[PDB]
Amino acid sequence: MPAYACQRPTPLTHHNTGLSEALEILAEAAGFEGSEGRLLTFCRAASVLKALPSPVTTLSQLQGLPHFGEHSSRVVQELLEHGVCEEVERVRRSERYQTMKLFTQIFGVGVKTADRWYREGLRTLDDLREQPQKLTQQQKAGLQHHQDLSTPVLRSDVDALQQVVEEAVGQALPGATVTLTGGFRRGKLQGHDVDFLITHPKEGQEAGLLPRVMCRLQDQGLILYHQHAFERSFCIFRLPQPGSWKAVRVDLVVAPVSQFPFALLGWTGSKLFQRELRRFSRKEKGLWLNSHGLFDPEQKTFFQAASEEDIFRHLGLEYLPPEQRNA
DNA sequence: CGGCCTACG
DNA sequence: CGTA
DNA sequence: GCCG
Ligand SMILES: Nc1nc2c([nH]c(=O)n2[C@H]2C[C@H](O)[C@@H](COP(=O)(O)OP(=O)(O)OP(=O)(O)O)O2)c(=O)[nH]1
Ligand SMILES: [Ca+2]
Ligand SMILES: [Ca+2]
Ligand code: NA
Repeated sequence: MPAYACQRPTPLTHHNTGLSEALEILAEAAGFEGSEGRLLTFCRAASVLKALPSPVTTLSQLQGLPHFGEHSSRVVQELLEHGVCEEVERVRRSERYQTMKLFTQIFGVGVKTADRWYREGLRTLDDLREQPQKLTQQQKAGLQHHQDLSTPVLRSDVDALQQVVEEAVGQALPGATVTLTGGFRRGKLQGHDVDFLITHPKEGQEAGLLPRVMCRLQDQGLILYHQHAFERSFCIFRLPQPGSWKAVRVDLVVAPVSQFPFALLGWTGSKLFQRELRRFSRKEKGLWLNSHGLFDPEQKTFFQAASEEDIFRHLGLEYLPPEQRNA
């Protein structure tokens, strides 16, 4: 078992679902307290279990697995012996956890805002609605649409949506393409939102594209909310339903074709996978990775990549298809 | 112990 | 601060 | 919280 999640295949479904879910609760709670370090360890431990070829049945099977120390091992031990971990259950029922989860789920609210609201004594969505003067325009949209945004987006909804985005994109710039990224590209059948990556095969033609796309989507009556030169837009879209519609979060991002492999890799995730890949790159290879490129700070040069395969090769890693990046 | 991904709106 |  |  290698130490970085980007060094091992992690499938979407696996053999340790209950154990991973418990560790991820502890990870999430650590994030609500501002401990990114402990959030990372619990996420990494969870991800290790996702990568195993069969169920963990005995405590001895954790010996020598990376990211399992005294704490994560005790969590697994208790689950194996009793079916339940007292620490996890205490977190699940804490007012702090439940409220921070509720608030951070709102589009436009992060941990810092949620925590301040918690310290002010606020606990429910109706508490936030009663004092609407304190909300940003983003948070008001987030609150208004919260019920719809809490319903999973189905993979079966995505194709019709991609088609409407493609029509707007084709008008904005003939020849521009739309690629489905995020969890759906990793094989998920649901998601909290839809992620699209837009480019054009002629380098430079994509400049100024996103505003043109957004204007056209807005003219079609499809945009319930968006922030408005730019290259990422975090929107709420109107998605057709039988006799009606629902609000759906959609991310649109533009990249030049030179950067497309880096953008595709970054936006395809998973979030832990990409953090681990970037850490691997810097710490093991001395190269700086982001969604735009891969930089050698000794030579002061960018790696040219024509594919995700190129990027894995330049980092000395075995290629993983998107379906095995579910860290 | 230091480090924990790296960007854009 | 929010967002990915 | 864990790794190196
Ligand atoms: N490097 C980096 N990438 C991120 C972060 N947050 C984040 O979502 N991403 C990337 C990895 C994700 O898989 C991708 C899309 O984000 P997402 O929140 O829509 O996640 P998803 O599609 O996997 O999940 P979901 O919609 O099924 O819930 O963007 C971050 O903080 N850093
Ligand atoms: Ca998504
Ligand atoms: Ca997204
Ligand atoms: Na939020």
